[PDB]
Amino acid sequence: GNVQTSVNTYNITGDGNSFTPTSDMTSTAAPAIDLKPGVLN
Amino acid sequence: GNVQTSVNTYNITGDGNSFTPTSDMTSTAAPAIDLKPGVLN
Amino acid sequence: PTGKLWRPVGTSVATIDSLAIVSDRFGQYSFVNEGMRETFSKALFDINMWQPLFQATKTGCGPIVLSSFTTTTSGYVGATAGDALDNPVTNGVFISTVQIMNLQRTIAARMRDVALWQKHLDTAMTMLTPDISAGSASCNWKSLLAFAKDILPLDNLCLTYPNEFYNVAIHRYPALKPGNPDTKLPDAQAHPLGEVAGAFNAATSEVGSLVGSSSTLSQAISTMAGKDLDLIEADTPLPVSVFTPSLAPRSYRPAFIKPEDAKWIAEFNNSSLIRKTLTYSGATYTVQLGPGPTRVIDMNAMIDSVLTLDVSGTILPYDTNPDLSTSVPAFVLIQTSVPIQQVTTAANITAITVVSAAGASAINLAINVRGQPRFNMLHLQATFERETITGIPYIYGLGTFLIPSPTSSSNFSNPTLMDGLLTVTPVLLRETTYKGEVVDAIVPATVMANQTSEEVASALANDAIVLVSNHLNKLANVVGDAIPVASRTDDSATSAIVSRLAVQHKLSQVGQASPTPPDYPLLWRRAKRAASMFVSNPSLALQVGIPVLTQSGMLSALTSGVGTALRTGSLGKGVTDASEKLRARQSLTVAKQAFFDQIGSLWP
Amino acid sequence: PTGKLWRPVGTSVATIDSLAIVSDRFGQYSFVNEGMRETFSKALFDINMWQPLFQATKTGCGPIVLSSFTTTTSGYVGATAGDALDNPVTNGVFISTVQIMNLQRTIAARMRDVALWQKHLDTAMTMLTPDISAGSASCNWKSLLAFAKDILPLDNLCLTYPNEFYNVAIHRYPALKPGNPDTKLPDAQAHPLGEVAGAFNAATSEVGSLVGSSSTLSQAISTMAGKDLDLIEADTPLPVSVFTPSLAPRSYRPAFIKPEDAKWIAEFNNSSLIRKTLTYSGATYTVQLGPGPTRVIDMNAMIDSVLTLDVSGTILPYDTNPDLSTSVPAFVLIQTSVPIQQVTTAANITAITVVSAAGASAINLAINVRGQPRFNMLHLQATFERETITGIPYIYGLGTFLIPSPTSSSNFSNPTLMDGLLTVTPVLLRETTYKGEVVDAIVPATVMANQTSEEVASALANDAIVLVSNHLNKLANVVGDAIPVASRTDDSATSAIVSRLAVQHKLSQVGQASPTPPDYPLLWRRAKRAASMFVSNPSLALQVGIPVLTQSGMLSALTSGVGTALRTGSLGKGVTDASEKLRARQSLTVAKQAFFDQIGSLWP
Amino acid sequence: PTGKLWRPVGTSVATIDSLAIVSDRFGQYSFVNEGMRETFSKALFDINMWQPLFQATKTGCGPIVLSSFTTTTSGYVGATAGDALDNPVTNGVFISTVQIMNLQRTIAARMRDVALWQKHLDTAMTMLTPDISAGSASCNWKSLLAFAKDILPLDNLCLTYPNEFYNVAIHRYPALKPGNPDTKLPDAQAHPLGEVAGAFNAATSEVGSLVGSSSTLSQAISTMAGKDLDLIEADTPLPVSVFTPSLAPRSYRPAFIKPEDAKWIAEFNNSSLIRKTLTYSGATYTVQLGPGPTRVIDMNAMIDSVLTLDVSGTILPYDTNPDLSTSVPAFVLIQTSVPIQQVTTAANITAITVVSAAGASAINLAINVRGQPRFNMLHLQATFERETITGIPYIYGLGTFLIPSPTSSSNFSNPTLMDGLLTVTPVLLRETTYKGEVVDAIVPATVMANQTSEEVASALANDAIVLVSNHLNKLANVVGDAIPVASRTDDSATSAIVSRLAVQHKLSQVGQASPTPPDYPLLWRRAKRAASMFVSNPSLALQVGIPVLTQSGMLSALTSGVGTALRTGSLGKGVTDASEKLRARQSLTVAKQAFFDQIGSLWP
Amino acid sequence: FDPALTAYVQGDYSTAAFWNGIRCDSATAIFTIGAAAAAAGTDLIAFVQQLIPRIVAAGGTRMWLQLNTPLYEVSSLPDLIEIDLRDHVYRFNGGERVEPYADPVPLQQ
Ligand SMILES: *C(=O)CCCCCCCCCCCCC
Ligand SMILES: *C(=O)CCCCCCCCCCCCC
Repeated sequence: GNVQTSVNTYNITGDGNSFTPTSDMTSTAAPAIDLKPGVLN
Repeated sequence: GNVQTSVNTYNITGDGNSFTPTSDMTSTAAPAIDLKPGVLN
Repeated sequence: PTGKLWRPVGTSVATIDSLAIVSDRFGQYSFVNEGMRETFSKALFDINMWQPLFQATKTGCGPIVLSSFTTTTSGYVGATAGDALDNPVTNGVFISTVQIMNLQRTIAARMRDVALWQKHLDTAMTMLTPDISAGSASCNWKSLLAFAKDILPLDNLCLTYPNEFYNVAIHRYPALKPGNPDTKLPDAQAHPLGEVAGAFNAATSEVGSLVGSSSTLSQAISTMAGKDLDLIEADTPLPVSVFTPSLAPRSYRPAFIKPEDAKWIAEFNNSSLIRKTLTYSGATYTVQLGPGPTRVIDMNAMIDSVLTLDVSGTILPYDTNPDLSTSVPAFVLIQTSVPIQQVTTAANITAITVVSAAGASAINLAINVRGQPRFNMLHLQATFERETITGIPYIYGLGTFLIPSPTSSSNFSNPTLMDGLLTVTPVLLRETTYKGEVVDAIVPATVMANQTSEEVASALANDAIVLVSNHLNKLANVVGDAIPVASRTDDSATSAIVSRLAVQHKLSQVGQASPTPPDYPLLWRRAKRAASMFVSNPSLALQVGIPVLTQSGMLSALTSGVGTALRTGSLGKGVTDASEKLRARQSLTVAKQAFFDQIGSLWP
Repeated sequence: PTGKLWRPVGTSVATIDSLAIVSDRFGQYSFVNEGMRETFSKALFDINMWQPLFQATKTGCGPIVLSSFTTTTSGYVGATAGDALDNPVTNGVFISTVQIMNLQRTIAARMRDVALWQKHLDTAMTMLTPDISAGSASCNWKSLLAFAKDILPLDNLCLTYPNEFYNVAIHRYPALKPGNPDTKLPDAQAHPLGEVAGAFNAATSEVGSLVGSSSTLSQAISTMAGKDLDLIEADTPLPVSVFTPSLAPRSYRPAFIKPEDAKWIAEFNNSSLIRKTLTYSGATYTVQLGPGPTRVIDMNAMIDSVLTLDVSGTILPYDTNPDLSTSVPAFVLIQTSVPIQQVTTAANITAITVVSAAGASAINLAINVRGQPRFNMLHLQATFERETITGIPYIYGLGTFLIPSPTSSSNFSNPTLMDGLLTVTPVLLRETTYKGEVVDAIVPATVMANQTSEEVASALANDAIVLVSNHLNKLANVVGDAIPVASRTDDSATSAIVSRLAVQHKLSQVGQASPTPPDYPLLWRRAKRAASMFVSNPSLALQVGIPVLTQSGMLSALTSGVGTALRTGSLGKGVTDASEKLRARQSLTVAKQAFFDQIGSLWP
Repeated sequence: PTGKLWRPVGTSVATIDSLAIVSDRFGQYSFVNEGMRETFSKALFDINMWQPLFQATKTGCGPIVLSSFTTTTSGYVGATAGDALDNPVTNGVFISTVQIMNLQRTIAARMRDVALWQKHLDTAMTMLTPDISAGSASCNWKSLLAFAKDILPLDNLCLTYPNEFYNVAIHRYPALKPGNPDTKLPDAQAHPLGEVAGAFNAATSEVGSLVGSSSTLSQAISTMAGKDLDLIEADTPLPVSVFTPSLAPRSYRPAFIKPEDAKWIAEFNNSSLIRKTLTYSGATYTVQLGPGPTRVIDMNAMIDSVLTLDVSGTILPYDTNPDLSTSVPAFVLIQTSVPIQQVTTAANITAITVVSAAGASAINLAINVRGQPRFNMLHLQATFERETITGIPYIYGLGTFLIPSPTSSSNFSNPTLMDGLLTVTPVLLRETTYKGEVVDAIVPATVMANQTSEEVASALANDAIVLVSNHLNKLANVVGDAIPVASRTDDSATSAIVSRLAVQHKLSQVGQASPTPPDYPLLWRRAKRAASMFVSNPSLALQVGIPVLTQSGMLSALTSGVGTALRTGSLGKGVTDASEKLRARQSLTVAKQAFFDQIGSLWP
Repeated sequence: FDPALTAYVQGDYSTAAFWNGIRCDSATAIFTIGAAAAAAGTDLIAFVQQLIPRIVAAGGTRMWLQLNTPLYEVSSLPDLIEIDLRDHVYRFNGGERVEPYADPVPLQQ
């Protein structure tokens, strides 16, 4: 968790972060991308 | 394979044709066209 | 926008009432949103492709442009005056009803036309696997052709139009590259109409196949949300409906199932015999309840089903005790006064109904199979109904024998035909059964590690256990399928469990010398076999005494992990073992290249 | 538009022939229609996300813009000169072949890159279920981190780049909300790149889950149209193909199946024994056809299959009648002159061929298992073929014994090894079998309520019955799945049936005092168990004597209901029992909050 | 473009670093690409439809326009500053987070609202099958209505709002055509809001149903790429993971399985008996290894599973040899010094551990079922673990009896309880087993035609054979399903094989008089049954001695054919037997018209 | 490099494990075979005694191994290679690296 600084807009050990799931936003990316012949074209 | 000539831009027995699969382009037309109620509209 | 187009019937000022579906002599113009044109274009595109075969055979009628079925009207387009008012579209492209009819029956008529040819092109195309999945591999064209000139049966259509099918083909198989006219050489690149689609299906060596790995995920995601794998070990009443129990009729072998191993089956464990009588069809028979305990299907705790006790291949010793022969085997209910397992003698048995006898005694139902006469496969069968047993505290279904005359010979026989393969089929899904009671809702978490080794295999068709097993089984195929719970990859599944074991073993260490700092290399590995043992035999998680798997955390834990795990797979999940998988594909193309080499010699 | 772009090769005037696929040094520009950009953008979007990990590890090469693989050409774009003429596109966005190659191998190369990291991020993410489905629940970040600092095995990648993975993570888990730099506090809202998708997957308390309930429907709709559940009880010849019979090899136990319970199996019911002889491999053996009826597989009405009669665990009494030992058990055909069931004595049996004997007599195939010597599991096996029995009116397959010397001991034995588990496997799907005849088409409606209790379980692998059972079984899972035939919701399924019962019971009341006005509360409930009994055990609808289900209306009725029923589910079908389902999800989040509470204490 | 919108925080010049996610008091504006509006419009469209029922019942709140949740911001929109820089969008349409919340909970709240009504509309709609699939068929409206006025149970919602539901209905059922107000007659055409979708689902007589045939293909394509049917007979090491083995616990009947028919089970074939002893729970018992060979589960070559030997219904002759009674049946390991099958007498058996005994002797576990006392269904059960047997060259699992006192009576008994149905369940998927060895990878092609008839049915749960069977089984359902391997249509499958037989039979003819020119009509037909026999019983392709199917070419061939075959089906694949299929649909509509005719009379 | 044409396997071939799933019709152990015998601290003859059979199993028709045996003479080079005779071994640059050797005849048979 050693401080980084700019590589990415957020530090992990950064000030006031917060793990907190909300039944509202089910985390996630994009797995079901459609590529099948007819559907991709 | 008898010569045709114009019906279609290519003769089958035509000069220098070439059957040659490439793992790169898996031959495919359009089978999975989506038509289900919600998805077609 | 979407829906049918509307226009101000009252003119000019278009309010939420001065509108009206602009119908007319052509039907109603429905708007053709951007994506819906993708389909009808993608459908027509796949037909235009067959252009060279339509002319050759004088069918068809020119290329089908989707711009021949639409129009360029303009107005407000919604689903109802109210909402259509917020979609003013100008010169949009709508297709009138009567048109939505042709674009339909045209794509249908043409679809037949091609579907046929397209079938001939195929028996000839695939008739030389034009598809490899690693590196390339040619096959000198002359041979190839001069070869199929043979194989192809005299009723194809690839022999009547070679380069009328070939031109259609070139656009479907980037294997066949036509020789360019003004340099008389191939092209390196192959340009089939499915240019992109065919590019994105090739088994890319970096990661198996995007089209594969992509679906195997969306597929699993479907199930995960669908059946309701989520909430799999929820601790609270759930309507049986929530378990979509269907096609669920399990069969057994009672007269073997211990009474404590499955509440729905009590036994007459009494000292002597309990010969009773009953006038069935005039003739008086004697139900036996012989020497042994004679386990009988209890009627209460028996969800109005369709009990069908099959008695076949099972021994029928009418050879020794002649007493047995002559007795028509028959499934019979038995209402007892005092509760069974307390019913001592005949005077205790209230009444006995022959719910289904077998016409013809035990000497026509037989069939000698090497001395030991067996039972000609026949199915006796009641149709028990929850309420036909209202009030009646004690009543049991028993597939016994009905001896026409008890004797000394049948003094150690005990005619229970229950050794046969009985098949109960719940005929009324809404009601389930648990621990001996009939309910309308289960409490999942309750059924976990609560059954014994066989308090599971002895479950009654469509009972909590059998439901909390049909459920885990889905969730078991989502992990088995999508997640890699079968390699040393400490996957999302076996990972959700590891975090529970830690948090668990960590607090059990709190208070007292804490001489053992948690392990982890040992925990990861213990939870790996736990998640693995689950995917393996989903059932186990119901049996008392299964390491890890049966602690309240897991499962409730597992699933919700596997859950988010599927909702992030990416697309290139196939990168797993995409090395040996790749090396195996090259292995095949090397052997298939070997094939083309013979096609290339034999038919020069 | 769609397809490759074309341009007037003859210049200016573009007619249906002065066109030509505009190919060149880059390959052929294929048009990139609006939706097809959604994919390649959605694919690249999922890769750009991993930007912070690409720089950290010096791989990658900057963000992949889809605008680097395309171009802005203009011309006519279609599938063929003819139809491409009706799609004049100006400055459209096309991707050249050689480009369609990189956007491919790039998304593939990068896909591997991320697929790997993305796997490490996960074993750590799901390693603390960042997903609940009812209300919220936090877990003080310090602890959480200081905790995973442990668990995570030394070869992850979330320990080598914490806030290089964290930045990737924040965009995939709206659970982790990063603390804002200039107010040093969270954000309430969580902004993960999958903003919308993640919003529309949350288990919305009003109705289960849109992503779930939506698919469970489109899924069922697929089947309904696919297999051809529609037309399930059609009354007219249907090619077996229409039933896509596959992976269909059913096994039995003949020598038990009554001849009338399944046409494909006749028996030698004759007075005495019928000892015949036959020189097999020199040695002369005697086929017995012993004391009992000896049911034998008939050859006609036997779809050229792969009969494999297994004889194992079954008794082998060579202990008593020594006659039995020494005889090599073997499946043998038996051509009889007079039709069986009329074949009295030896002179009647034309010939007997040992289609497959077992090397080594009956005293090496044995194995003592408590007195009663059993049969060491072995499989005898013919390969019957429709025409190898041409002309031959009578011929039967019999898995008998072939005794090397009949004696008085084997005078009541009857060596039929048919008591073994025979497994016929139709090896030629096109041809089915019905009521004893071989056909190419079934008549569905005919097979309904036409079999008996066991004229079904005794069906022959890939015969009408077994086909008109494999079919109902699909339709049975569409209702079981999509429709709610398992709750008091008088669903579309049990509703289609109720309307039949009414219309039916209503005309049966017409003519005569009509003293009974139709019931309805009783009809609804009767049809509810009818539709329910179907979902339960799809098979039943074939057995003569099943209430409601077997009247010609139903099924033909049911399906066409269930049909339209799926084509309207809406999306929020999950509203069914979405109350207890919800209350169960809150139940889980309350228990999972309990977990985070320990992670929060143990590792402070 | 896609993703959240960004804007130059540093102003004016946007440098790919200046850009920052434009967040604020509303959350972050995420772009709403063209297609993603199709969904939210298609979702809202399906809700607006229910407008007439929202007003009637004072719920709702006006029509939901998607243009109420979005905005018209403008900036650069990507997934990360770097790539967002290449998507300058002006006045695009973005939806802010807090909005992505309402459009969500609104569509959710409304979705419940309608989901309910929509359910009542249905029990009434489908309650008169408004869907036929061939020609038309009316039913005079008066009757129809006056009829449902009955059937519909008093708690619907179609009785409280007839023409408030009717108006919703008219848009979902193109069956109900409302009578036009100013000509008081129908319309011929029916204009339901689903105008197009409903047009493209009708079972078009030319080809079954586009919506069906289309999916049955994309469905098969999914599998083909997914599981990895491709590469099905690859000749090279493949991680078991590549076979996604799940829910895989097979059960047997050892003490019958010949040792050579399945490496994981050796036998003590020794002359006399081998009575050994062992102090188990104080009491000294004698393991027998009786008269016969006593086949025992070998421990090596036994993937750490969960062996659960069930002993029930199986004979228990404590009646004769009293020696048997009193002995607690129990699964026991047996470590022998000299390798089994070479272990002669007691001094040879190193030690014997009772891994799981059954409390209570053999006279409480019994239950008389007609003389022959059986075993009360009970499950003994070890949990074998790869390494608990490290070093130990010889050790065997044996479910024997443990007699408390061997006697002359048990001199021909042999107490092996293995005749019971043992069920091994691999509890650690990663490791498979082949030919007796434990491995981590299979070599597919090796397992083809390498097992014998029963060297397959005797396979050990999750062993190469059982894996190279679970695999073919998928590929077997893709052909069975999509491809027409069940009609005389010489399909792509049976075609791929024919080309192999030719190329094969053609070179075998090369060199020597070549007196036989290849056949073809006979080859097509031979390969047709070969491809057919495969779809039929996928397994066979593992057994040595199966015509065609087992030559190295086929399968590797087949699949790669079936492969490309699915990737071209077109859409109108349903044209196959679309004639009788059609004629059967007209058959149903003629019978359903017959129904409407009664609804039309009875309730005038 | 195109995967089909060029493949790369990590780990040594000296260890039995490495040989699982690697089939090539021809192997070439030039510049390594000598270092493996030294690394695995084993006898040169005994080393190739286990390698050659693996190449046979690996499915190899041809083999080329830069073995270091004095077939012409047991004479050595003053600065390039010293041939310690007490223990069959070389000394390329006397020390820089030491690798065991075999004899022309014994290794030949
Ligand atoms: C420094 O690296 C100390 C360890 C803290 C984080 C390491 C990885 C565990 C937490 C993951 C954060 C990113 C998403 C899980
Ligand atoms: C003339 O027709 C001689 C036969 C050569 C071609 C006939 C059909 C076989 C080759 C098919 C080419 C088109 C796609 C397979």
